[PDB]
Amino acid sequence: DGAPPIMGSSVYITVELAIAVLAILGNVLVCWAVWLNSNLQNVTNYFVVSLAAADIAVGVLAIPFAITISTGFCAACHGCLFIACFVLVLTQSSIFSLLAIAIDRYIAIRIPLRYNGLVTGTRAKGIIAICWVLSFAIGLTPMLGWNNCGQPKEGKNHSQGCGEGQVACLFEDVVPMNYMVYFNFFACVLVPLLLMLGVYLRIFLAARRQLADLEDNWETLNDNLKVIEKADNAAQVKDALTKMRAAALDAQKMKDFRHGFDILVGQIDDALKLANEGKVKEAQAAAEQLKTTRNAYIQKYLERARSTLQKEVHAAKSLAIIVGLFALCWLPLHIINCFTFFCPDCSHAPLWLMYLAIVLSHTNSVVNPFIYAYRIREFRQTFRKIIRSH
Ligand SMILES: CC(C)CCC[C@@H](C)[C@H]1CC[C@H]2[C@@H]3CC=C4C[C@@H](O)CC[C@]4(C)[C@H]3CC[C@]12C
Ligand SMILES: CC(C)CCC[C@@H](C)[C@H]1CC[C@H]2[C@@H]3CC=C4C[C@@H](O)CC[C@]4(C)[C@H]3CC[C@]12C
Ligand SMILES: CC(C)CCC[C@@H](C)[C@H]1CC[C@H]2[C@@H]3CC=C4C[C@@H](O)CC[C@]4(C)[C@H]3CC[C@]12C
Ligand SMILES: Nc1nc(NCCc2ccc(O)cc2)nc2nc(-c3ccco3)nn12
Repeated sequence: DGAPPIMGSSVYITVELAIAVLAILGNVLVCWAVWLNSNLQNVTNYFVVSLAAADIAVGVLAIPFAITISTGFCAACHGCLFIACFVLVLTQSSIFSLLAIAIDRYIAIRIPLRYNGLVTGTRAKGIIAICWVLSFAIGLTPMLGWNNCGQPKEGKNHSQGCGEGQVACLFEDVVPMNYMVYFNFFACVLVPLLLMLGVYLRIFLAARRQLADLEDNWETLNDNLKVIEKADNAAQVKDALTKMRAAALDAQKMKDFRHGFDILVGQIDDALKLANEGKVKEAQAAAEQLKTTRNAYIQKYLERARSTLQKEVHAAKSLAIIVGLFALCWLPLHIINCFTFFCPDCSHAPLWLMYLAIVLSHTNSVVNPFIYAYRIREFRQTFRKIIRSH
């Protein structure tokens, strides 16, 4: 009469324990790397530490809770709710952490000269504390009354041998599907994910527009120099230098680059004064000495600004993979709940698929340290130093 339940149960428990060990070790290493390396002690990494803490808690608490809830043991319904809903608190803390990293990177690309004064460590710690408080409120909403404890499965409870106030502790019997689909999936997971997608698109658009603008100014400085060399009128040299001066002051918006631009503006003002006095050849020769400033200062500034923007793109690509990996690990479990709720004429997904979807969502607490080690050089080197010594 069907295979013994302990056979498939033993497979699930061994696999979950294997995930718990890898979720603890890997994320402990992340926290430790940020702790000892001062180069990783930025506001961006305080949210990654919060994300690493939620993943440590998955291995220490959410997985032992998941193994417990699969037995269907008799328990007080509110206690059963805490066992089933605690993982939702950790998941909600993870989406807030991911959303804060995305906004932080958008502030760093849109207003870098205002980033340090706006995004401070003390303000970051305050955001994390408020977000952990809200994660508890959202994740434990069934404990406030939105649960099936009021309407228990009397048949399954008497067969299990449960006493007064006790229920056969099974997730789908205590947590309502309308909460899981509408409140937890649609409003608390899907809406913030779509927002993160929007924010990352705005980061890639800003970097592209800014890079195109740097090349536009560089071309304007070169093609206008060619116009002066080919000029035969006092107006032609004046019109080319006026457009050159506007590009020089726009690109101006360490002290070596600030000084380098002041000599360039100074040389343009020298040639423009000669152009207004009618001296065509003296203005052309004065505009030729701009080539010396271009090679010694302007080319070095353009190259430095380009590398910083390329570094920001590569960094935003790495953190976007993290958001994609969270979606890939949590969407199957969310999509099966949609089928259970919206399709009552459809057969319930098989038990093996349910526990495969639960296992896949838990492997997300193992992947992040690998992405840091493969995509972020600063994390990779700190990991190597910790492992080699200790
Ligand atoms: C954060 C650290 C200290 C761990 C917290 C302790 C955990 C393991 C405790 C706190 C509250 C506890 C639950 C409280 C109520 C019940 C109802 C009872 O009929 C069965 C056990 C059960 C379901 C408990 C299981 C263990 C539990 C979840
Ligand atoms: C990886 C993510 C992004 C893609 C989503 C793929 C998964 C979740 C989807 C695609 C096909 C789906 C299955 C198609 C058919 C059925 C039969 C129905 O009676 C119950 C649900 C069930 C068993 C579906 C469960 C969810 C399912 C396995
Ligand atoms: C990645 C995000 C933006 C897209 C995911 C949209 C989700 C919510 C979609 C994708 C496929 C959809 C399902 C496709 C099939 C069915 C069978 C139907 O009888 C009831 C609705 C139901 C169960 C759909 C519910 C919503 C669903 C799970
Ligand atoms: N639907 C569901 N079920 C379970 N576990 C119970 C699996 C099950 C379902 C039906 C059954 O007859 C016996 C066992 N955990 C679950 N976790 C989640 C979840 C967490 C976050 C998003 O979805 N949904 N979810």
